[PDB]
Amino acid sequence: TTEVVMENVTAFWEEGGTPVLKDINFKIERGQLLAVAGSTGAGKTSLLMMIMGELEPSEGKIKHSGRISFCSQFSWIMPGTIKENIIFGVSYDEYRYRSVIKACQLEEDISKFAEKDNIVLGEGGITLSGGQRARISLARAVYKDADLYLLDSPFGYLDVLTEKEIFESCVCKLMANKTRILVTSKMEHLKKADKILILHEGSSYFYGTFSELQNLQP
Ligand SMILES: Cc1cn([C@H]2C[C@H](O)[C@@H](COP(=O)(O)OP(=O)(O)OP(=O)(O)O)O2)c(=O)[nH]c1=O
Ligand SMILES: [Mg+2]
Repeated sequence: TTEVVMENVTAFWEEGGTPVLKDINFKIERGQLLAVAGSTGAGKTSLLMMIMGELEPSEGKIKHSGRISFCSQFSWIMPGTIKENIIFGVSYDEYRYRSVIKACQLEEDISKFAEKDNIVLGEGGITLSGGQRARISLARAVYKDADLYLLDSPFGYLDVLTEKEIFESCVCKLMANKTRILVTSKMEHLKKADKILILHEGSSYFYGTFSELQNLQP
């Protein structure tokens, strides 16, 4: 019933360096949303890396099981069509694909190309905007079938309202039944999350709910 657990986790990127994560604690039940916030260098991406097994803890316990889909904070494209970039070697299903591109507002973009979903990216032709590349990268991660979705600041280059709309249509509605960790700073995302973890220089600045944090004000 619990999907991801960290208990008293401390970790280092360099032996004898300073810890990148210090005494971190959280729990996510199946289907819940954890928001992970904090300033640059706080350890948010490192926390995701530990879940993906690229960073081993020096102290503490970690629990998680199953396939992971990871959306990097650095959007990327490979040579191929926009459809191929989103499916990215996963089996194709029209309904699933269309649901994702609609939730990511990409249907609007794609409808304007004569080649539609067969427009070729990453081969010197179309030069995508930063917001387009971010929404394609998010769609790629969301299309993949996984037990756990790790979305590392996926709303790069998007204006406030577009970010809000895609957070609601993709992360909250399309992915409503999925276990999600979303690295984000935005107030509405923290308010909608089941739990919030705010990191500061590796430490747990706050862990709880948005309501609990409100109760602390005053
Ligand atoms: C991800 C990563 C971080 N680090 C170091 C860099 C930092 O000193 C520290 C924490 O880095 P990050 O985990 O990358 O911090 P962040 O993701 O919260 O920052 P941002 O909002 O800008 O994305 O770990 C490594 O040494 N190797 C790595 O692969
Ligand atoms: Mg990061």
